[PDB]
Amino acid sequence: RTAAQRLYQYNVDLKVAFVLYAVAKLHLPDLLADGPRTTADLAAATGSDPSRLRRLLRAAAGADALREVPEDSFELAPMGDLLRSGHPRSMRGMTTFFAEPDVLAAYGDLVESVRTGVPAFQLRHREPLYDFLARPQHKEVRDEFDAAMVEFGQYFADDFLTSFDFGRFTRFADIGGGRGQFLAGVLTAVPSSTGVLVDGPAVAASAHKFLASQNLTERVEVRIGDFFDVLPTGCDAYVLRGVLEDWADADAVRLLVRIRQAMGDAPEARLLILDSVIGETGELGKVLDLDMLVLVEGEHRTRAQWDDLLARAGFDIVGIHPAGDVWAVIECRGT
Amino acid sequence: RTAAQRLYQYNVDLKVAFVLYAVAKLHLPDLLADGPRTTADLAAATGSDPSRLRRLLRAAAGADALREVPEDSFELAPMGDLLRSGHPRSMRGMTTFFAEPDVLAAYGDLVESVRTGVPAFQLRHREPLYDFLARPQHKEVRDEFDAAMVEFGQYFADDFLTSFDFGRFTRFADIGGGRGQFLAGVLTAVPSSTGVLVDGPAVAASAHKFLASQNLTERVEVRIGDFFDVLPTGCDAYVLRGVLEDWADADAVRLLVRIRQAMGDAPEARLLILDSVIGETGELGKVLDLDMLVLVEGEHRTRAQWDDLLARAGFDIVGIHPAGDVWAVIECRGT
Repeated sequence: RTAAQRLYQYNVDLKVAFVLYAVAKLHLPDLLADGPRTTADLAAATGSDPSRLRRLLRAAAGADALREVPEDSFELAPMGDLLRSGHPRSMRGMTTFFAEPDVLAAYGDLVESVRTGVPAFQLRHREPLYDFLARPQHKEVRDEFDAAMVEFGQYFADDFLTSFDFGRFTRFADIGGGRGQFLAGVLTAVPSSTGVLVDGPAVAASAHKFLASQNLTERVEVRIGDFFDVLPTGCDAYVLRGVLEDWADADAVRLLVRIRQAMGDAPEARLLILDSVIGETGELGKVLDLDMLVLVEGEHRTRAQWDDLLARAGFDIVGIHPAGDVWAVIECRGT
Repeated sequence: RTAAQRLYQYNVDLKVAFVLYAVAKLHLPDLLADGPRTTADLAAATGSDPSRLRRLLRAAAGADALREVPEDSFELAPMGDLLRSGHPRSMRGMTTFFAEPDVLAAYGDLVESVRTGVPAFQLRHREPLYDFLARPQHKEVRDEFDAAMVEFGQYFADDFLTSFDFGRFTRFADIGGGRGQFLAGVLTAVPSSTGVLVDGPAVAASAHKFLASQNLTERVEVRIGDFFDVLPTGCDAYVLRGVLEDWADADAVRLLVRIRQAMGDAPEARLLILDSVIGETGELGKVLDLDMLVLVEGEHRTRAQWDDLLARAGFDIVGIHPAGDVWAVIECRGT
């Protein structure tokens, strides 16, 4: 409650974060998936010093990730179950990626990033994040990052759907929608509606498999190619979900112009931009901007900056509806 | 509440930890000690890019360390105030030390440490922690470490003084009591009592000054030298606080035997060992053993281990009294 208690608790939680990271990297949650195991057993299964493994496992029990069991054994607790790779709603991705040595070093160079103007990660690894992860030697970190993004989408799904009336529209078009995670959530919450997925040839296979797992193959048209090419026409709702952070103004205007030409003169049609808006985000949103500062070159925009771009594309802002403590839906009208 | 919410929150509090580190390293709290400043001013004062400093400062505001103030300015919130070096109840030490690159890298190597058996810090560094800190090139981290230890002592002070009856002793002997922090606390709780501070010459001057600032100079005898020589005789309470943690068995026994013959045969004289006891600590304590695993080679002892050690020195455990959720007072009696 007091400031002193809050500072001391941040120090403690920092340690728990490392504890959870190590438990996940040793695949201890997966080894425990079918029931309890002894320290000696888990030692042989991980190649660890039994005495120091026990101390790590015990810390994990202290943080309520595992529970201690008779005959010097340990067993999964609810929080530890979520750190299994196989769990349908796993959160192993975010627990491991952000505590990885290469990633953690970047958050360490936060001071020099503020002083220089260069993203900390690029300052640290002499290369942008997406190029770093593209290397074969960093595949394990890449998969964890990929999982983290899926998990953030899962965590914040309800925040969007309960903060804007998507039920007004019947034909959605997600530009840069990836595997179609967001499109799936909207089409599930809005019956009898159809969708269009627009993205590059990278996630094409991932989209078809994920949509099939949701039985939405019939309701979603997957379009693969450049944005300015396969952009669909005749949709009453267009969605840009965090894909303008890494665009120049000149490039974003052309995209927004192309979108304007696609939705026609339909007065009920809308462009929906999903993003964190500077000055109109919550306290949590201000903290999360740290991620952008450390990892990438992109940047969130203010309302005034959004109005500038949209006006040059023939758009006006109807409102910026809050969607939880971080994100918001920027509702845009034509003309 | 849910396991999912707790996991996401550890991810967030991790980012906050880094924010507070960078804020403290830039001495922003100290720069704001006398009132609000604009971003531009703080940019020139720190040699920072204004654009990215503002985002960092805004994040610190989100985490309730600073406050945003009209005309692009910031000032101290209560939590940020405690991150000033000059604050009487400062907590800058613990907030900076555990996020230093050399220290953070150790908590990252927690997996290899568990796998190898070597303390994590000594895997990435050629020297143990204290040898490392002793070097002049690491004075900045050395000073944050010492502050951290003072802060933890202040944070857990009441937990000891309310969990054990120190008031039934009249002469205290703090073996390895540093500058006299603990001894000072006890003497304030027992108005009619004196003390003997036993420690090396490393902190002789530090101890004299602190005791003078507490007006305890006439109530505490400060004995400087090797433990096995300057042990006072006739004390009815002997205190060992965080000493035998890194002493070997053969070495610890000798020290315990020397204490044993200094107590005489007074039936009420006690040896009080303050420590975390494996198997008899709270969930927090199980987590904090991580620090021992990462930083140093020493280890906490179980009750049976303490029994066996004290047995060879002619002591009996009267009881192990819980002092909060981490520490305990081991009350020992001469057989």
